[PDB]
Amino acid sequence: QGMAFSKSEGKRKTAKAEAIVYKHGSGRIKVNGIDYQLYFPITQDREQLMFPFHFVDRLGKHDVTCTVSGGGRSAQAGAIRLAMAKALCSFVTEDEVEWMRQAGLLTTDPRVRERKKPGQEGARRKFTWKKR
Amino acid sequence: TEADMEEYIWENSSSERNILETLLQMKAAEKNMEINKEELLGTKEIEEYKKSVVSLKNEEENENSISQYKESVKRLLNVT
Amino acid sequence: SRYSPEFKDPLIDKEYYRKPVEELTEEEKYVRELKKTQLIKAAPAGKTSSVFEDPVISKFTNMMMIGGNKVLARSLMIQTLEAVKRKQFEKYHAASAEEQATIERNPYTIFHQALKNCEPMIGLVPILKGGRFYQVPVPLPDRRRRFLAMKWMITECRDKKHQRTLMPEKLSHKLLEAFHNQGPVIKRKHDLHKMAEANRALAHYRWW
Amino acid sequence: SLSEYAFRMSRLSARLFGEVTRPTNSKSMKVVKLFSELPLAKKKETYDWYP
Amino acid sequence: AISRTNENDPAKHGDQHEGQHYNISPQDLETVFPHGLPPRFVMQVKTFSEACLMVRKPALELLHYLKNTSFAYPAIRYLLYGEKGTGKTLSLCHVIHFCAKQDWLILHIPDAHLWVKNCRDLLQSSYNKQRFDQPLEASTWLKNFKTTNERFLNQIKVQEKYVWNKRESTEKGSPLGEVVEQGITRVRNATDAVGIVLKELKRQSSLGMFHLLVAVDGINALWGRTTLKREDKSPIAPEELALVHNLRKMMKNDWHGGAIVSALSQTGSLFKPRKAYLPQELLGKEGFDALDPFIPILVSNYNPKEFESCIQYYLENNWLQHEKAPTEEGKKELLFLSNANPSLLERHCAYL
Amino acid sequence: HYVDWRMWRDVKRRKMAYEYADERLRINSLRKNTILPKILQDVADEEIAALPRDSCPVRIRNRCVMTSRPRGVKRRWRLSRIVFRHLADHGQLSGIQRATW
Ligand SMILES: Nc1ncnc2c1ncn2[C@@H]1O[C@H](COP(=O)(O)OP(=O)(O)OP(=O)(O)O)[C@@H](O)[C@H]1O
Ligand SMILES: Nc1nc2c(ncn2[C@@H]2O[C@H](COP(=O)(O)OP(=O)(O)O)[C@@H](O)[C@H]2O)c(=O)[nH]1
Ligand SMILES: [Mg+2]
Ligand SMILES: [Mg+2]
Ligand SMILES: [Mg+2]
Repeated sequence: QGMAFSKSEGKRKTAKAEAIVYKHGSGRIKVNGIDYQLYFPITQDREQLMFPFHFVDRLGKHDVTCTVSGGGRSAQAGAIRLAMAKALCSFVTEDEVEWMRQAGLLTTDPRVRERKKPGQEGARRKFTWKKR
Repeated sequence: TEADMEEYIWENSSSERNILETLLQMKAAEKNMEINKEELLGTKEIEEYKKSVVSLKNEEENENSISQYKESVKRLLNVT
Repeated sequence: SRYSPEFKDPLIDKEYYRKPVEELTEEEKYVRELKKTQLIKAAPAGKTSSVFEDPVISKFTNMMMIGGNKVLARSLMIQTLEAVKRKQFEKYHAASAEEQATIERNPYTIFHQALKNCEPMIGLVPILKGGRFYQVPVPLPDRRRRFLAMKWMITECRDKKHQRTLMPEKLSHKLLEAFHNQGPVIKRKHDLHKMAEANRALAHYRWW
Repeated sequence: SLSEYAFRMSRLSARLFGEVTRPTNSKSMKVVKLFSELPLAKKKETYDWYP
Repeated sequence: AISRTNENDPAKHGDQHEGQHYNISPQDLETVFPHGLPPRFVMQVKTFSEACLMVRKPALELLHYLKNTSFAYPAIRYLLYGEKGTGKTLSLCHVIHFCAKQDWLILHIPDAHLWVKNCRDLLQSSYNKQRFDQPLEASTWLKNFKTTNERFLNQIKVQEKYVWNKRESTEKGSPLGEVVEQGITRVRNATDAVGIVLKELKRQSSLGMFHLLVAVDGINALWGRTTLKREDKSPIAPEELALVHNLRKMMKNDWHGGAIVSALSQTGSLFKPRKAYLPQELLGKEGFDALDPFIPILVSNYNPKEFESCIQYYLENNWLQHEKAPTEEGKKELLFLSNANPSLLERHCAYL
Repeated sequence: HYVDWRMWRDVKRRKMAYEYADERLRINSLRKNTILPKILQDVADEEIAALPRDSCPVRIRNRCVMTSRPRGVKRRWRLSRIVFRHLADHGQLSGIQRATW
């Protein structure tokens, strides 16, 4: 139909999101074909979706359609946040993009689960030590 | 039985029985003695209602399917 | 940490960036140019740019969280805030016009003021001298005062004295008491002050 | 918890595909499992375990 | 008073009033709504010291239908549906206020899910040994039914003789208040008193004595599953419960002289996913067949005008205490977090 | 020439169990059902119990084929953990490397 859009990708833990941000819209976000308040009942997840648009002061001006698979509810919201922010960079100014980067909105979070090592209870947790 | 059927057939269904009964009571309230099964179930309005019910029963229920069913029932029940 | 030392913490402040260049000083301008060349950490999943974001309440929610159940911890905090607001609204509606003026109905003002009232000005540190342990009066850092107020309030609500009372009701009751300079948490502050004033002669034991 | 039609269609499919046709409890179904596989002692891993 | 309307008569509400909050008098709250209102809305009435209801299109549409009801024709089943927290219950309450103020007899079931779960005392029915009585649920409803329709309880007179015990029996020609009082006083006879009340009202509405509104919220419970279990621990079925068996009969369109307004609700439903809201998804096959033909009415999230009036009503009452809530930036955040959902907006504004 | 007498006893058990597997399978089928009369099933109970003890498959032990170690054996290679590691650490097992991640 000739409507501008920008596809991007995001990643958080084991989640991976693909976001299509339309240049013009009403503020509608669809996650896996579902309205975001239904797909994300927890308020914290919806707050993460609002962080990219609020920071650039463009709430209600774009329509997003995203697909996220893998991970948990929080990881999926974090993955979608990254996908939306990177896609939205096309429509904001270069200076605004730099502010987004300096605000943490364009960095892939490398913090992933640490493996468990043999001879220990957890990644860092050790078995109870007995001096005697 | 109807439980075994994998495709909903409006004929000899509860919908057909229920709409027929409702229409017969409506005629009695108007004091009209035209109670012929065939005539009542041959009207175009019944055809719209049959189509809507079959769609709802055999295809994915969506908002559009419930709006079409709404308008079909409103015509048969003289609700405006 | 999975972040290299070069990575810098994100600054999630909308107003900072909008500040016109003319307002910026020469040193402030250098800070902006330097940040453009620096790697930045991904923003954590807690703090956002929302106007309704309060760091103190965010810290309090985290201090109440058990086993990573932030949903329950956040639920308790919002239930407490609504309880304080509803209780103050009842007190306001049942009060006279003159009294109604002095009744505070903002749950966030009450929460901040109640915690500030519970902050201890002075602390006690155990010190070993001559084989004996002495509690020596010491000045407390600003971070340690705020943490102590929050920890004392949470510990009081978690006490067994309260029987089958839900945390939103317990915490709202305690917060309103502290807002009026009353209750057990305030007594804990006064006890610390009175135990440090009594040990004022041991202040010289401190070497820093 | 099946209709007569469903029950008789299931019994026809079982006859078509070679499954048990008579009503058989889970205990007696072991006889089918016993004769559909080799006994553990008859598997080459077992009797040819050692060189 | 931008968010408020001065028309407090629910019979005079039209499209001009969409978005404006109309005040329900304290007297009506005690009489018309001893129990219908949602739990969190009841908190608001206590806190604000007033009950104000936004005039919305779902109710306006359903008030239009009820103003043009042909009392000769069989009663029409109106079903309010919509997503969780969209305002189905309070749309039903707005209509109940209309019919109550027009001297209709109100048969309001506040929540039908309560009749199919968490029952401590499930007694075997004496009238029919294969059915179960729910004394506590029946007695609770009977007291409220008495409160709302106290005016009519003397005029309506039973047309049969009902044997309660060997000793006691209600005689033909006595007022229906006696049947209600027996169930309330003697709680073992409450379930049967509800059955008789429903049986009498259905018969006597057709005779043209009064207009009967059957307002059942959470109707999808009637044709679902129960969490009530027998002594042997086998799952009981909704039909076996006497209260459900008797209420199902009220839902059929084999009587005239009134209307049957119902609302769906996934909240409190049994064995339904969180995001189920469409009629057939919640009613099921048996439920849809019982109500077909019915008129579905959609309830949606607030529209831009309605959302602004809701914030203005909260601001007028000083409910929004955060200093940034009155600002345009705060409102944008309020809108995004809820997406104009009435229930999410009320819950988020409750602690701001 | 087997590693030890214990391995030799397991070799004989695996052989006897193989010889009796069909007969044991047939008799067990008679017992493992509710169709046949209990009188017949009781005679089958005695018949399978009278078969030589070393025909019972549960008596077979998966010992290391190289050293006869009765525990710590990896079933895919039939080797004890000590012998498997000796071959793996010398690069003599195709495709097996030290795991680091
Ligand atoms: N017409 C209205 N006027 C005022 N407030 C309303 C109205 N409709 C909804 N609300 C607000 O939204 C809340 C939810 O309303 P309601 O209980 O009617 O929703 P519902 O769709 O029936 O919910 P559920 O799906 O859980 O049954 C109310 O408590 C109230 O705060
Ligand atoms: N105790 C008592 N209950 C009655 C009597 N008549 C009716 N009821 C109750 O009212 C309900 C409605 O009556 P009816 O239509 O006869 O019920 P049905 O026999 O179950 O179809 C019954 O299910 C009973 O619970 C009566 O004589 N005594
Ligand atoms: Mg651990
Ligand atoms: Mg509802
Ligand atoms: Mg063994």
